[PDB]
Amino acid sequence: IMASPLNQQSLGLLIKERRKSAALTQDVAAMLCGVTKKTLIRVEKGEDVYISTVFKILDGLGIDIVSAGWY
Amino acid sequence: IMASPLNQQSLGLLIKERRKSAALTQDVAAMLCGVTKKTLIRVEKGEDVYISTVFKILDGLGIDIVSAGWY
Amino acid sequence: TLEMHLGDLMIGELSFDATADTFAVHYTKDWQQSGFPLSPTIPLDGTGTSNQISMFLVNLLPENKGLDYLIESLGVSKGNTFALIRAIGLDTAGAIAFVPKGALLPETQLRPIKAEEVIQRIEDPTMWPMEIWDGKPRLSVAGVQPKLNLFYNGKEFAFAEGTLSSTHIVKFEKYHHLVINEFITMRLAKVLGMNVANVDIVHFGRYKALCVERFDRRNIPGEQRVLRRHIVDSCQALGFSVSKKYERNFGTGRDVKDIREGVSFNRLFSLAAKCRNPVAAKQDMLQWALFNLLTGNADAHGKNYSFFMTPSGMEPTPWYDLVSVDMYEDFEQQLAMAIDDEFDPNSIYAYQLAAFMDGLGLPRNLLISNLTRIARRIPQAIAEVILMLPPLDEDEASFVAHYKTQLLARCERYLGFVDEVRDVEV
Amino acid sequence: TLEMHLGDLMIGELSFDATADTFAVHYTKDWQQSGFPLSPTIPLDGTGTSNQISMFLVNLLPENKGLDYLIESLGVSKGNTFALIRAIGLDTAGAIAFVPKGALLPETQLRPIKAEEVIQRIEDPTMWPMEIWDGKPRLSVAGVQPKLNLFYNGKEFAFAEGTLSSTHIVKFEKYHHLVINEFITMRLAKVLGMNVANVDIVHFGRYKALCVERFDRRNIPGEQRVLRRHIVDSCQALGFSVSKKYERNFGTGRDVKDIREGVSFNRLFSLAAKCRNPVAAKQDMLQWALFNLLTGNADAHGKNYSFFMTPSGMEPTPWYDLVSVDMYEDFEQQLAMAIDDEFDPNSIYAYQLAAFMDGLGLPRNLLISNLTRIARRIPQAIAEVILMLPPLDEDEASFVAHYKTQLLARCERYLGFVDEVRDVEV
DNA sequence: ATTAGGTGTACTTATCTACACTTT
DNA sequence: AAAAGTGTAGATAAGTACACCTAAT
Repeated sequence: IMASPLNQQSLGLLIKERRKSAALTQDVAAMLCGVTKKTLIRVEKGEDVYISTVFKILDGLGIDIVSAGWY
Repeated sequence: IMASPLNQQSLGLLIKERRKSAALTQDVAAMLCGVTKKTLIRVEKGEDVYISTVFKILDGLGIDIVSAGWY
Repeated sequence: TLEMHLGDLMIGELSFDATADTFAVHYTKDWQQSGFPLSPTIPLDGTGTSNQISMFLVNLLPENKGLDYLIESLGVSKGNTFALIRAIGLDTAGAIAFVPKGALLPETQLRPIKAEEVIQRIEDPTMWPMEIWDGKPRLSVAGVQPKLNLFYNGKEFAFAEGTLSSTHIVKFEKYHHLVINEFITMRLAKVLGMNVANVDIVHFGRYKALCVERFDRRNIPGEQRVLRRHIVDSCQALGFSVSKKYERNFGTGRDVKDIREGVSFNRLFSLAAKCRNPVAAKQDMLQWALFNLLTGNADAHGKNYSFFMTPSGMEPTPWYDLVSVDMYEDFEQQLAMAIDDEFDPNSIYAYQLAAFMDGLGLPRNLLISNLTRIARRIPQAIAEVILMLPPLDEDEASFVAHYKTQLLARCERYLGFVDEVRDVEV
Repeated sequence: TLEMHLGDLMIGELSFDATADTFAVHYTKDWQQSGFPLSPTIPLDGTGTSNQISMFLVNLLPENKGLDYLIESLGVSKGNTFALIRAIGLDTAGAIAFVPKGALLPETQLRPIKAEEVIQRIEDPTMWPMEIWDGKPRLSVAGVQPKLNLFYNGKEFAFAEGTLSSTHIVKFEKYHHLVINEFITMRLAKVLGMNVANVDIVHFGRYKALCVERFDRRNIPGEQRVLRRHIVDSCQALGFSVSKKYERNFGTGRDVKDIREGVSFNRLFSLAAKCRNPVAAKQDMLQWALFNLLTGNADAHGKNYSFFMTPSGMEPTPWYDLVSVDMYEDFEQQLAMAIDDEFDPNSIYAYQLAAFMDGLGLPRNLLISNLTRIARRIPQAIAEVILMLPPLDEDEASFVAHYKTQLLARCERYLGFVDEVRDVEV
């Protein structure tokens, strides 16, 4: 598993794992997140999607993402 | 100041601030990131965009985003 | 002033103002940083209003004549919340113990119970009912269900004393075939794959009782301890008085029928935001609603749904107190929580469900899917549940037959109009 | 074995194997966690190869006969890297000091310098003839532009000793009108809004010299100290030997003309990935290339471009050593880094730039923008720079006139064909 | 016989390359 | 004599939903 900086794919993977962690059907989770399951499949596989979708699913599943001299 | 939880807008703002932090014009940064400045404007304003775009600009400007019982 | 102890750890202080008659709650900085609040309405920063604290504490108390038992042991007034909570403080709903400063009974013992001692209470000495009669009129929830919270090691039952606490809840039946009802319903829930508390029928003398495993409590074999996990009901989550447990809090009178200030399905689903995983929560809640609809539970209300409290957020608890009310006609058959402003189960059609889902801002096909899944699986499921039963008499058998018939009837009835739902215009 | 000191802190150890003739670098865990490596080719885990360490250390040394001067004071062989770094360890390029264990001499004081001491060095040796080496040189490694890195408080110059280090670089001119060239070029850079080191002309006796402010060194007024910030050139960044500073590392011979193992623009831009902000870096590099093209700097090479090293990533340094070679026809006029396999500045046209940007995978319009912006800004800029000059004689005036003319000529020449770039077919 | 998937229209939308606009 | 940040327009390309059907276990 990656604590590393996220990319388009690892985000989809994260979503997928968080979904499977809740033992949720794709259709059910997608419907509840307000998207078709096909879109959720696209998101999980890291395929290109609207940022809005990603944030819908992310906010849906309660996933929080955050932004990470002289000598 | 930096707000920890990210949304569609604060991401665009973050990008805009990191861009202006480097003192880069929109056209130049957009061009170097491989997008039209109009798209970069869309992104900065938090308007809906392809995730790929967001990641192009994010990866371009060196912005890293990461996933955050009993008794 | 009382100290708040969670397990062996003190998470803060509950202070009571005698003169002002006001409550205050303040937390340790350690807990402020690493911990979680009693409820959403009593934050760690100590901004909790006296009202919310009071209502929260009241929600922990018994809602039945059993309360009047607490008045029998206690020497205080009905209007006194503090003394009552102080009395039952050591063991209550949730993992929180309210301890006077510098007072601990760590070294205490166990008090084993022989069946005669249990049977002794069924005679209703030193115990409800007295006063065995419901209702004024049409019940419910009181006082016909006598219960005892006890420690159960898998063999012998015992009373919890001191730091120890009851790991199980034993529910004794007076009214006809209630244990069998709740047993079949709960097992039916579990068989369907739902998240539900574990139940087993236990025998005391000639009397049958329902032993329920507390999910907020875990016993450790090999040593003496009882592990608690903090939880809150939906009333405590929404910051509602115990009276608001029902969507209509002023009673079933047709004059006040239009006034609903209490817990509704919208108010319930609104709590999904505070959950660690809102989608899963809404799924659980929806399946809870549909399940209660199919099993004909009209008593499903605010305090029958609770959440685990954690630093990361709330989590829904396993279902509990699942009973088919449709079986008993001496009770109130209108739903505690209406479906799109409809409290009559018999008046539920494609429209009510369609508008119900539309009212939640959720797709209807979610309900169609969730409903069709269960109702179709119940016929084979209910069969497996009946075989889990102990020996019965003819009345009980007839009751179970009636139960099966009614359940199947409801299943068919709902399964009848599900297709219409998609095309409904609200 | 030498200890690595950054400021007042020891960041690790550089170990040298005499028998194996191999170098090793190992770091303190504190520095491993919170710090940054000497370069990308010498990681904190201590996996840095002897080769990369060697090349890195060699890259710190003088590339001219000055090397033989350090050999004159040290008295060791050319093939000895350790002794040289051991000798100059206290002051070198970057913030790193190499200190033998438990040994510090200085009890640091100041050694003020009077002009006579400088003229004595401007006078014969004090060896800096340096011609004719060997060999009839051409490219700006030729001959001598004698310089000394010294401490400058804004008033008096002094030699840096011990922990103290030179905050400025004083460059004396022998070859005709070099100080004015570098001054005008650097000031022209600064005027255009580019990131460039600050330069001021200083006078010693009748001799003129160029005082350059080190960006890797910062002096604190009100106290005696010199703060260092670590940096690395592109050779040290790409892990290339000093010989690879020029894209053609085997010389300008028409036999080796096709062989380029050295630093090119692609290899340079490849480093943008390691920067904290790749876009800004690529921007800086692009403007660097275009600026050098417009100002006619053919000596811009690997060691003339450097990066600040930080734990978060590399950052580009201000430009330095900017000079117009087109003025001097006794030197090598072919670019150190070619534009799309074209080393002749006079052969650069829309095609070369188009393919150059295409080779970087960047839009042409970017180059059109960056080029068009500067080329029009130079005419008004160069005027402002001339006013920054001290009093001149007729020779210098003629030189500046020639410089201005050549500059404007280049600007127009490039501005001529810039538009064609978009429509080019590579 | 259920979940994770690929189809299919019809629909809505982002992206791109220029030009031209409102304010420094 | 702009510069940087905006929008506009046709044209290309691509996401979304909605429901039907597939392949396995």
